Amino acid sequence: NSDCPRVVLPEEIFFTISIVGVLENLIVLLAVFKNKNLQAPMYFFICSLAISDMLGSLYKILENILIILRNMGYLKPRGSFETTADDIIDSLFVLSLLGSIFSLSVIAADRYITIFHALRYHSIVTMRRTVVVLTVIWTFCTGTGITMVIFSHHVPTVITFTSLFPLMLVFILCLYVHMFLLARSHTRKISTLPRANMKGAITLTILLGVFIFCWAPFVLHVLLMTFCPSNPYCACYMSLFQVNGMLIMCNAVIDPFIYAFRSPELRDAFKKMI
Amino acid sequence: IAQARKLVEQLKMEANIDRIKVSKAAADLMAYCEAHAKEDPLLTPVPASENPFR
Amino acid sequence: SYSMEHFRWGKPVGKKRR
Amino acid sequence: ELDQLRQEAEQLKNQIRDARKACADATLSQITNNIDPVGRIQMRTRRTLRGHLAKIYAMHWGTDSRLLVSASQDGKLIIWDSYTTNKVHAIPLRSSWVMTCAYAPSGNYVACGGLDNICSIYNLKTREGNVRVSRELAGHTGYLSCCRFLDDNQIVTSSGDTTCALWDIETGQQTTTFTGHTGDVMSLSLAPDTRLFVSGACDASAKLWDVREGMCRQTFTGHESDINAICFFPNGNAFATGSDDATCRLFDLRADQELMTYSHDNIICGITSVSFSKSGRLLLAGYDDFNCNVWDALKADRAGVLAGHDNRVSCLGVTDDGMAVATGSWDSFLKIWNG
Amino acid sequence: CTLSAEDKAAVERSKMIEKQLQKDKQVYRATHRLLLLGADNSGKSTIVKQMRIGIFETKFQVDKVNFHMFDVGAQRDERRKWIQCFNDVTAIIFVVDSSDYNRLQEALNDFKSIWNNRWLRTISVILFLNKQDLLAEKVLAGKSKIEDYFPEFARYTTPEDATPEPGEDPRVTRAKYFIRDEFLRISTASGDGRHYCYPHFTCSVDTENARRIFNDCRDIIQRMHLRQYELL
Amino acid sequence: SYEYYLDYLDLIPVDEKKLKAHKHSIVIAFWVSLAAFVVLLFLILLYMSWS
Ligand SMILES: [Ca+2]
Repeated sequence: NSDCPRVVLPEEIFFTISIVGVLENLIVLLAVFKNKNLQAPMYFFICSLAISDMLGSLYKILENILIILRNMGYLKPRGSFETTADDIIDSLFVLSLLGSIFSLSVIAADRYITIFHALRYHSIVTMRRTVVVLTVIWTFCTGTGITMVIFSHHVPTVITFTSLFPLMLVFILCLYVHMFLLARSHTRKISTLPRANMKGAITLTILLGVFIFCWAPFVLHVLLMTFCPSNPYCACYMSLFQVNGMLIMCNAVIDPFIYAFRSPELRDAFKKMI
Repeated sequence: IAQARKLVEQLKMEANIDRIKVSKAAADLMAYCEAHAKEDPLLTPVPASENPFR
Repeated sequence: SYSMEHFRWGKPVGKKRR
Repeated sequence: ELDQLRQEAEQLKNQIRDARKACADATLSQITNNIDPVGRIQMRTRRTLRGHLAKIYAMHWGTDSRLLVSASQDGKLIIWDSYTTNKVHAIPLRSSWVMTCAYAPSGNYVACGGLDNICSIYNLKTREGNVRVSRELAGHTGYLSCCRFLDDNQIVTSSGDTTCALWDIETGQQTTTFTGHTGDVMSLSLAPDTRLFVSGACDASAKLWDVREGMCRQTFTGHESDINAICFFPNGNAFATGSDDATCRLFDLRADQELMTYSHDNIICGITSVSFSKSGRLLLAGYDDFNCNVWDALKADRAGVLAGHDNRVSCLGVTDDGMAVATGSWDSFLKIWNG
Repeated sequence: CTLSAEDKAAVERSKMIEKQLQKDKQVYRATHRLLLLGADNSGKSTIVKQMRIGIFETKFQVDKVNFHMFDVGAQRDERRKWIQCFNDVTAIIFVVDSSDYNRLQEALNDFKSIWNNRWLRTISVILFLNKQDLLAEKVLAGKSKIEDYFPEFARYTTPEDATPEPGEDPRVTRAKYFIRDEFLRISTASGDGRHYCYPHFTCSVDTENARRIFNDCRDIIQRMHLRQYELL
Repeated sequence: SYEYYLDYLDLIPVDEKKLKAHKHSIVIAFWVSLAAFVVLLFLILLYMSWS
C-alpha cells in the first residue's frame, strides 16, 4: 500500500483507442489504392505511417485479447505458451513504434526535398526509390524490433531505442525549421508588411508537440526504469506507465489528423468513400 | 455586303425545307425505340455469359 | 519475456530469487 | 444596304420560328407519358483502362466494338483492347495537346488533332508494325475540336476557326469547307448514313450539313451557352446536344425543333460529352462534376448515374454493338461500363 | 496462365508498351510545362528566339531541369475552351508589350481574363514586361505621355521598394513600375493565396529570361507545397 | 526453493512521508518542461517569422 499505486487503466480505454486507431488508419489506407490519383510518393510515406499506427493498435488488440485469455485461464499462467507470445506481440509493438518514427522522419525528408529541391523532386523521389526506401526502413524496423524485444532489457538496447527519439526529433526539427525559414523568405516577397505567419508556426508546433507528447513520456519511463528503478520519485513516475502507453498510442489516433487529412485530396477520397 | 448576302441565302435555304409535324417525328422516334426496346444491351442487360466482358 | 505486460519495458529485470 | 438586309434576315427568322411553332403540335413530353420507365438502370465498371499519363480528352470505339482509341494531353494515342485490357499501340504524337481522336470504320487508320491545327492520320496496319503518321492534314486555322472518319479516304474535322472541312486523305486537301458557324465548332457527329453530319459550336447553335452538297441544310438553337458535345440518334432523324450550361437537348432534323430539354435542378455542371445507346432510349451524358448521367432519351428522366471518376469526364464513347459505355476522364483513366 | 501464342504476344506487347509508357512517365513528370501567353505585339517571338539556345513548343533546360514552353499562336482571338486544357501547367508566362502604350489597357484586360479565370485558379503568372529598352526610349522623349492613356500616372510615385537598374534615370523607373503595379493591382486584388504573380522586367536580347523562368518555377512549386503543408 | 530467478521486479513501495520533494516531482517537472518546450518552439518560430 504505497503512496503511488501502479495506476491500472480500464481495458475499455485501451480497446477504444486501439479500435479508433485501426479504423482511422484503415480509412486512410483505403483512400489510397482506391484512388489511383493519390499515388505520389508523399502519400505512400503517409501510408507507411498509417500502417505503423495500424500495427500498433492491432498490437494492443492482440495484447488485450491475450491478457484476458491468460486471465480467465485459457492460457497457462507461464511457459512458452505465454512468454514467446509476449515476445512476438511486443515485437509487433516495438516495430510499430520504430516504423512510426521513421515514417515521420521520411515524411519530413520528402517535404524537405519537395521544397528545397522542387524543380528536381520527381527525379529524386521516384516510385522506385519510394519502394526501396520504404522496404529498407521497414526491414530495419522489423529487424531491430526483433533485436530489441528478444535482447530487450539490456542497457545498450534501452540506450539505442531511447536515442532514436531525440536524434530523429532533432532531424525533424532541422528539416521543418528550415522549411519554415524558407516560408518566411517567401512571405517577405509576397507582401510588404512583416506579417509574421501563424499557420506555419502553429503547424510545426502541432506536429512536434504531437510527436513529443506522444513519445516523451514513454521514453522517460523506459530511461528511469533502466537507470534508476530505486529512487522513490522515479518509482512514482513509473507508476504512471499505462498512462504513458495511452499517450504513445494517441499518436496512432492523432497522426492521421495531422499528416493525412490535412491534404485536401485525401479528404476528397474519404468523402467519396462515404 | 457579301457576308450579308450569304446570310440571306442561307436563311432562305433553311426556310425552304419541308418541315414535318412534331407529333409524327415523336411517333417515329418512339417507334424506333420500341422496335429495339429489348435489343439494346444497356436498356436490358444480357446474361453475364453473353456479355463480351464477363 | 517473463509475463504479459500491456507494453514492453514496463518494469525492470532483477534477481527475484526465493 | 445593311438595313434592308437585316430587315429581311429578321423577317425570315420570324418566318422560321412561326413555322416551327406551327409544327409544334403536342410535345414529346406528353407523348412519352404513355411510355413506361426504364427503372433505375445501372451498370458497373467492367474494365479500367489505365496507362495514360495525363488527362484523357477524346476516345472512339472501332467498329469491332472491341478495340478503342483514346488521346491524352501528353501526346499519347493508346489503342486499347477493351476485352483483355491489352494496349495494342501507343503513338507518340508530335503535338502534346490533343483534343480529339477518331477510329476509321475499317480499323486501318486512327486520326487525331488538337491545339495544333493539323489532323494526323496514323496507319495501324503497315510495314508489319511501327505505326507512323500517314498524312498531316494541315490547312485549318484553329484547334481541331473533333475528327470523324467517313471512309478510309475521307475525314471531316471541326476546328476552333469557325469552320468544318472534308479532307481526302490521299490527295491531302479540303475537298469541301463547311463555313457558316459564328463561333468555335466543338463537336460533330456523322449520321448512320454518312451523307449528313451535325456540328455544334460555341455560337450556341447546332447545324446540319450535307457532306456531298457542301452547305448547311438546317440550324438549331435554344441551348444557352455552348455545345461541348453532339451526337446523332442511331436512326439519323434526331441528334442530342450536350450544352455547356446544365442542359442536354434532343433536336429532330425533319421536324426541326427542340424535341426535349434534359436537365435537372441539382445539376449545375456543363455537359462535356453525349452519346446514345443502341435503340437510343438511353442518352448517356457526361458532366463536369466528375460523373456521367444516364438520361431516358424519351421520358426525359434521369434513369441512372455513373460515378467512378475523380475528375471531369471528357469522352463518352459507346460501342457500336451497344454492349459497353466507355468514359474517359481528366483523371487519366478510361472505364468501360456495362449493365 | 493458359495463353495462346497470339495471346502471349498480345500481353508481351502490352508489357513492352507499358515499359515505354513508364519511360515516358519519368520524362513527363520531371519536365515542367509552361504556357507563353501574350499579345501579338508582346515579343513572344523574341523570347522564344533568345532561348533557342498552330501550337508551338520550345524545349529548354536550365540547370538540368526540363522545360516545355507552348506558344499558342495561330489561334482565334478568344482564348477560352483551349485554356481549359492548360489547367495543369506549372506556370503561365504572360508577355506584354510595355512600350506600346495604347494597347496596354487591352493587355490589362487580357491579364484580368487569365487571372480571374474559372480554370487557371491554381496557376501562377510570370509577367515578362518585355522590351523595356523601347519603353525607356519612348518615355525619355516626349510625344508619348502616360496620362493620355492612364491618367493615374500623374498621382503615382515610385514604390519605395523599387530597385532601379544602374544607368537609368528616375522617370523611366517611374513609368516601368507604374505599369508593373498596374498589372499587380488586378493581380493582388483576388489572389486568394492559391496562385501568385511574379513580375519581371525583361528585354528581347536578355539571356537571363530562362534563368528568371527557372527561379520563378522554383518559387511557384515551393510556395504551392508549403501551402499544402500549411507552413505558409 | 528459487535461486537466481530473473523476473519483472515490482515497483518499490514509495512512501510520500519520507520524500522531501513532492512524490510526483518527475511527472510535474517533465510535463512543465514539455509544455515550455512546445511554447518556446511556437514563440521562437513566431519571432523568426516576425523578424
Ligand atoms: Ca508485453
